[PDB]
Amino acid sequence: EVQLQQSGPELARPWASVKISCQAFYTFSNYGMQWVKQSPGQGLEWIGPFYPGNADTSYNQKFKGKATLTADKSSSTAYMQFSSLTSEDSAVYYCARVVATTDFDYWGQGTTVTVSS
Amino acid sequence: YIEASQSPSSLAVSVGEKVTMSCKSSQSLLYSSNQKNYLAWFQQKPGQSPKLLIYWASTRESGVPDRFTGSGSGTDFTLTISSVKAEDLAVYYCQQYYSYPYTFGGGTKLKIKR
Amino acid sequence: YIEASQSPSSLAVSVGEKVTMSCKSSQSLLYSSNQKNYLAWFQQKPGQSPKLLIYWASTRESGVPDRFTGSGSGTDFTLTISSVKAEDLAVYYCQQYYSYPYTFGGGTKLKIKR
Amino acid sequence: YHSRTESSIENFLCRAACVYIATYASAGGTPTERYASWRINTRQMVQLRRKFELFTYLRFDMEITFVITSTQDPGTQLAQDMPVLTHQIMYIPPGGPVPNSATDFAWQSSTNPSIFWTEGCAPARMSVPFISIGNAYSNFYDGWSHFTQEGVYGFNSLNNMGHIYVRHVNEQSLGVSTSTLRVYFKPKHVRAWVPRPPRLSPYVKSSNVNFKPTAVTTERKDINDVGTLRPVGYTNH
Repeated sequence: EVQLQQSGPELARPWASVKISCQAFYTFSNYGMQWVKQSPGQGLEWIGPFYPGNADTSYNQKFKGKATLTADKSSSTAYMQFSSLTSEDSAVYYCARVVATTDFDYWGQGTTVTVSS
Repeated sequence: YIEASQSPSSLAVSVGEKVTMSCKSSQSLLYSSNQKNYLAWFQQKPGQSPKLLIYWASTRESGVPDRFTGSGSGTDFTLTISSVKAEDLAVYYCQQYYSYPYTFGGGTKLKIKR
Repeated sequence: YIEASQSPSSLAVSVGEKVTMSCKSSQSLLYSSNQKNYLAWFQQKPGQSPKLLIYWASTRESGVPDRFTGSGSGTDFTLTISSVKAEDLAVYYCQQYYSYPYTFGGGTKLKIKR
Repeated sequence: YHSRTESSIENFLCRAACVYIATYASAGGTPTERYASWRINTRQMVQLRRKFELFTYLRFDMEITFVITSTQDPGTQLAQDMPVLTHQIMYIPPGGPVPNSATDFAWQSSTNPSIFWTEGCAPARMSVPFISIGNAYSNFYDGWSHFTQEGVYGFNSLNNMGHIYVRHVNEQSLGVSTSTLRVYFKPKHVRAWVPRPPRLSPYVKSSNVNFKPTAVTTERKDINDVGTLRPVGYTNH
């Protein structure tokens, strides 16, 4: 029942870097952090997992070569960088956390990245 | 752990008035080799998925209206909207993606004054 | 990529009638060494964050009411609710966490029949 | 670089196998029920056949052990006290007289070695040498019996081994005494030639090599489909 927050929704512009942070309330040993894509037209699509205590970062083939991920375990803040930003990528980005190797227990709060060109 | 503090309260102003907000970070968020500020201002519609406004604090996200302008260098980080709207109700965070962990902000409700 | 197909349509039944649903997976979801089924049935309130009902298809999540019972072994995966409610409106997915990627389901709206 | 001594022909083909189980009565009845007969061959037990038909030619000695177990028979006029049961086992070489009934004259022929065995002792054993006209037994023979290119196909007369016939020596006046025979067969001093590919289709006939077409192997999902897979875990992160 632990809460979960993020950087927040900001109105951005096309081709302007938008980093979506995510707070933490746990440790950083063999656990996982990731996100999804909440768009009614496109349904739900993952974007990439981050693994504290494992030093593994992966991206989807739909955004490979476009998006990058970084995080600081000590600072308790995880980045999800994005490049060549479009206008239809707007979604309610949910921060998913897993304290297990294979599960989905706690979900995020919600942040919007809609832009206007 | 590295966190950041948003304004003490919400905007709590009238509709149609430009709003200025700041995000106080607890540590430096500039990487001197690349001169990049790793922080973004977020926005979450209640009940839906969140979505940020501007990333890198100097590059507005594509598709975002020209009303939002993010600024702030070093530890401080600000944002300005020249036209606040009643249909933009959300929770404003200032999330950082500099290093582990990717901590969120503090929250900012768009309340009612009318 | 490994995905799974939910029922062709929504429940579309009356309130207070037990509902049975199935999730057709495109590949085996049982690891014979551990006899574990890596799939869960999810639930997302419109506008808020999602939340599953039962994980491993045999262990109901703590805090979940006794109305939801997940079953299904191997590729098939089912779920049953002995009392459908009008305040449980959400989108039902059957997400799998077996291997990369962690693909979601298909969606299931709780529509109106009254 | 470990040992290969277990894969040799001797250690591969010298395992005793049960090749016949029969029963016979000790009193009145149909005459064919009062003795047990078996023609020695290796083509009726499929498990032993698949082992001998890896080679084209074989040369070995036979060791045959008989396990005989008798019991009383329900009915009227049961025997209150019987002394002991004695059994006669006769090996008929190729071309020797063969009984057509119990209590026949062929049972007393001087050319047929016989064993008289009493209940309670160790099982009876005999050993037959390589008894043939040629220089080897042949599992596969491509040819005919007569030179007219007609007759029985696939039959060779150079690999006859004889017959085994078992009966009750005693004459029983009170009651019937059913008995059961098991035959254990073993090759010794085995020599094999010209190896062959092992069979794929199931056997259909003991005399023929007839078969049904069978798939060369078991089906697979795809050409690049490796066997199954593993889920994500602590090692795979």
